Amino acid sequence: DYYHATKTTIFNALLNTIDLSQLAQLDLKQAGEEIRDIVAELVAIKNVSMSVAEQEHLVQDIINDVLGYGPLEPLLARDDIADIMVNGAHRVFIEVGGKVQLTNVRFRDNLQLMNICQRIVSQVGRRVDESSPICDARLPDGSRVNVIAPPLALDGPTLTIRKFKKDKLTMKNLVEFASISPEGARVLGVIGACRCNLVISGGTGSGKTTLLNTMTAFIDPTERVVTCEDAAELQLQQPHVVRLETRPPNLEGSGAVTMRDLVKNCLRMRPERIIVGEVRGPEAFDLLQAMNTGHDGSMGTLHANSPREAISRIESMITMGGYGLPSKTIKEMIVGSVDVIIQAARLRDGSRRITHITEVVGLEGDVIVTQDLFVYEITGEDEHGKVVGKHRSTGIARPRFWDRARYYGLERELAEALDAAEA
Amino acid sequence: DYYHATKTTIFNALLNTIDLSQLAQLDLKQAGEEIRDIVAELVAIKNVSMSVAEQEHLVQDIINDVLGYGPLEPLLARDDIADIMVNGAHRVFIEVGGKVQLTNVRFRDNLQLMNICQRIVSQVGRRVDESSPICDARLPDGSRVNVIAPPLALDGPTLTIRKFKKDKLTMKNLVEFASISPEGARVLGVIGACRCNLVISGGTGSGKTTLLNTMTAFIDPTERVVTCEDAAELQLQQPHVVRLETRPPNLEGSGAVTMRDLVKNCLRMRPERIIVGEVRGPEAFDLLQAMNTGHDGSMGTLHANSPREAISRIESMITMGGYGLPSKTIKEMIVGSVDVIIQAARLRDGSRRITHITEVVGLEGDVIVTQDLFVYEITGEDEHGKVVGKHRSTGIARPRFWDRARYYGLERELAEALDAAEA
Repeated sequence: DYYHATKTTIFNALLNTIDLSQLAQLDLKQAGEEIRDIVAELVAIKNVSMSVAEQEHLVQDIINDVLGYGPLEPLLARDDIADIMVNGAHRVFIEVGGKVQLTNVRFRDNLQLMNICQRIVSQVGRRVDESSPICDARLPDGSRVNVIAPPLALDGPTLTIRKFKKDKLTMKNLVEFASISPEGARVLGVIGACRCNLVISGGTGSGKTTLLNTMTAFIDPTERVVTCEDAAELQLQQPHVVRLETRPPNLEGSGAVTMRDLVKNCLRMRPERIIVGEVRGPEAFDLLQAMNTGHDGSMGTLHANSPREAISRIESMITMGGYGLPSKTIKEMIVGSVDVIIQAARLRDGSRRITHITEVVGLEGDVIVTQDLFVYEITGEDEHGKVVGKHRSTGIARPRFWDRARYYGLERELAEALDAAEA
Repeated sequence: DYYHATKTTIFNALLNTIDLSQLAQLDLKQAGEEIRDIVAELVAIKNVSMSVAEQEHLVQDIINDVLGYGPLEPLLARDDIADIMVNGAHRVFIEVGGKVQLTNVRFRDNLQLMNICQRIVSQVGRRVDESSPICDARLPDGSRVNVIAPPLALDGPTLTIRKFKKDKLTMKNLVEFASISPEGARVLGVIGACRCNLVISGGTGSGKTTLLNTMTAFIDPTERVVTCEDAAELQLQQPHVVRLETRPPNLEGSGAVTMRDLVKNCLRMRPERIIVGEVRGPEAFDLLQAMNTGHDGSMGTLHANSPREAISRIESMITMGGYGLPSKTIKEMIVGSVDVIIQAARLRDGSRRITHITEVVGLEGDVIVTQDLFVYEITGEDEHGKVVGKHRSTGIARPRFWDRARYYGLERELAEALDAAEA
C-alpha cells in the first residue's frame, strides 16, 4: 500500500529538486539522469519500503510524469490485455481471453487523460482538441487507437486501444474455415493469377486486408509489383516487390505526401501491379487511370457495404476530387476500368465470409450492370448459435474476363470450376 | 572475394591520401594520376593478392567511387539494357528486350546509394532529400529519372532510370507485319502529307503513339511543326521542329504549365501544324481552333474504342472547359474541324491491328455521320488460335478530303490505291 503515498512523496521531492516548470532544461538524457539520481537520493535519505525493483518502478513513474503515457504502460506491457477501454478518467476495463472486467487503475484529472490522448495521437502527427473532437489512428507498433473529445463526449475524453493481432490467412486455409467453397477457391485463384482489375470492398470489421494479402499471394514471381500503404501491414511473398508508405503532414502541416502523390509517382516507375492499401480520397482517380493505361492487375480496397454502394462511393470520391467531370464520364470510366468486385463482410453471428463475387458488365444509359456470379445465400442458423449458408452460383456460361483466361491458357480449369459450381 | 577487402584497404589509403572533401583538388586528370599512383604504391606497402591488372582495375574502381556512378556504369555504358530499377541496396533489376532479370550487382549500404542518387539527379538542378523526397526529371542526355527517397520507401532508396528508345517503327514494318495492307498504307500515306487534320483514337494498349509517329514521318520538311507532350516520346526528323513539354505541378502547389496553356501559346507562334501528344483535358477546343484557323495539319491522340465513341469523348472534353457552348454548336465545330478519325486497336488474342480509317461527312440534324473507307473484319481463328482477318475497302469513289488532295497532286495515287483495294 506504500506505492501511492511513497510515489506522491517522491514526485514532490523531484519537483522540489527539478520541477516540470523548468521545461527546456533537464532534457531527455539530462532528465533520465537527474530524475533517477534524485529518486535514488530520496530513497536513501527518505526511507521507503519499495525495493530495488520498486525503486526502478518509481523512477519510471517519475519519468512518465515528465514525458510519459500515464498509467497505461503497466497495462500495455502485459500480453493478456487484448483491449483497453477508457470511457472517461475514472474507469479502465480490459478483456482477458473471453472475459471482460473492470480494473482498479484510474486517472487523476480529465486534464491528465486529455493530455495523454493528445500526446499519443501526436505520435503519428494527429491532434484531437475542441476544434476537431474526433480522431482515429493506427500507431506504428501496429495496434489501433480511437479518441473522442469533451465537446461531444459528455464524460470528458473517451479512448479505446485495440490489441494488435496477426492473421496471415492462406487460400488453402480459408476453405477449411468455410469462408469460400473450393469451387470459389479455384475461381478466385484464376481471377488472381490472370491479372484482373479488381477491387476488394468490405464493411466495418470485415477484415479486407487479410483477403487482399491472400489474393495477392497468387501473383507470378517475376512481375514487378508496387504497393502504396499507410501502415506497412501487408506481407508479400514475391521476390520482385517495391514497397511504399505516405508521410503525414509535419507539425506545421506542410510538406505532406498524400497517397495521391504516391500513386501519381508510382505511375512512372514501370510497375505491373499497383496494389493499394486503401482508398480514402480522390486518389481513386489516379488508381483508375492505372487500372486502365496498361497496368493490368491493380488491386485496392475501399470501405463499402455492398457492391452497388461501392460503385456509388467511387463515383462520389471522383466527383469530390474537384475535377469538374460530368457524372456520366465517371460511370464510363468505372465501367471501363474495374473488372471484378469481391464484397466480403461479417455476418450477425460474428463469422467472416465472402458474400459477393461480381463482375461489371457495362453501361446502359445511367445504370451500371452487374452479373453476380456468387451470393452467400443465407439458409438458417443452427442450434449451437452459428449461422448457416451456401455459396450459390448464378452459373454464367462464360464470364466477361474469359478472354484473359484464354490468353494464359488457364481457361480449362475455370471452365471445370464453373461446371462443378453450375450444377 | 579478396577484391572487396583489397578495395576497402585501398579506399581507406586513398581517403588518407586524398579526401572527398578535396573535390576539385587534384582535378579530374590530376585525380586519376595522383590517386592511381597512391593506389599503386599502397599495393606494395600493404600486401594484397591483386596483381598489376588487379591494381589497374582497383584504381579504376577507386576513381569511380571518387566521381563515378559505381556498379551502375558497366550497365549504363551498355546499349542493349533498356531500364534500370534499383530498390534497396542489394537488388538491381535490368530490362533486356521485354523481360526483367535480377542483377548480380550489389552495393555497400543505403547512404552510399542515396548520395549516388543525389549526384545523378543534380544534373538538372533538382534536389532529392528528406525534405523533398520525390524527384522526377529528364536528364540532359534524354533519359528520364524518377527517385523516391527512403523516408517514403522502406527497403531503401528507390530509383528508376528509363532510357530513351531509338527503335520507332516506320510504315514499312507495320505493313510487312500484318498491321495494314499496302492499300491502307498508301491511303494513310496520302492522308498524311495532304495536310488533313486527324484525331487518332486508340484503345488500352492499342499503341497510339507509334502510329502517330509513323504518320508524322510523312510531313513536309519545310513546315514549322510545333509538338506538345506530357513526356518526351515522339521522334521526328524534319529540320524544323519546336518541341514543348508540360511541367508537372510541384508538391507545394504552384508553378504548373498544363497542356492547355502550351497549345494556347502554340497558337501564337506562327506555326503551320500542331502535334499534340495526347488530348485529355479541355485543350481539345484549342486544338480544334488550330484545325480551323488555317493551320491545316493538326493532329492529336485520344482514348476510345469506336470512332463514334471517339467523337463523343471529344464533345465531352470540349464541354469540360465550361465555356458555356451549347450542345449543337460543339457538334458543328467538330464536324467542320476534323477530317479523319483513325481507329487502332488491340486484338482479343494479344496482337495489334489497324481497324478503321473513318472520316467525317457532315451533321444531319443532330447526329454526326461517317463513311468508313477501310475496315478490318475478324474472320475467325487459326488452328493455333490467333485471330485472322482481311483489310477491306468499302469502295468509295471520291472521299471528302479528295478536293484537298487535288491541290498536292496526290489525287491520282489515292485513286489508284482505292482502285487496287476495290479489285
